[PDB]
Amino acid sequence: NFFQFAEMIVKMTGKEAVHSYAIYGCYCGWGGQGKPQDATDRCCFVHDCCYGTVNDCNPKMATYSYSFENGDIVCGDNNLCLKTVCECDRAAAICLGQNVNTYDKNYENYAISHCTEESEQC
Amino acid sequence: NLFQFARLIDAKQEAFSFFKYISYGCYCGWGGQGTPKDATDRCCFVHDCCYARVKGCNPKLVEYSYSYRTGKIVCGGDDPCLRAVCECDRVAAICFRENMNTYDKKYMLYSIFDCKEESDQC
Repeated sequence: NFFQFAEMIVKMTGKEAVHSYAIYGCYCGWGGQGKPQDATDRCCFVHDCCYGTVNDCNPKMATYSYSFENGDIVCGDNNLCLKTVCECDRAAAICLGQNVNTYDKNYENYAISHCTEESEQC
Repeated sequence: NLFQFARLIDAKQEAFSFFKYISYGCYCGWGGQGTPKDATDRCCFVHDCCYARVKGCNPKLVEYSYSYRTGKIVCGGDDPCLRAVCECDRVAAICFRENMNTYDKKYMLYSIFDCKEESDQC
């Protein structure tokens, strides 16, 4: 779930991904329409597919087990699906980390006039 | 997609009347656990638990066709998958309407000391 996912980004990028990413590019927050505006975006985009493909469980509901040990985030659920929701969020918070510098404070709290375009398939 | 969800929510309520669900309670936006905190929250649950019924296509990246006529979100679309989604936004958007009075800011941006309950399943 997001509770779990936010704490993961917020543990790779300072202490509150919830905001910058609550509505960024075209696929970061309350959106999901158009084409990725940049790193953070190709990420937020790639995240929801990753979520999408998990058909076995409910990515938005799944409560998985994880730990931030050594500066590395590890997943601890065996349930092959729960181990995925985590891997997706996990990678996601690494995606949002190594690209924090591409962040354009000019793309958050987005409209959709800038994304009314094609919601690229995945 | 959530762009449209921001849009449909506003129709009964006021424009931009959605920032208060970006993170509200246990389910509205970033969240997904510990059973609701009130009517509002549940709509955010029932809405979550709604996309999971979507057989086929994904709810967050799918743009549907819809029109707001004389105060009625009419989902006019010839694709059951897509139509469905719209209906998860119609029913919900109508839900939060009437439940904006049980509203309490003290259910905003929350964590795992309020939603650690026996996580109600869909």
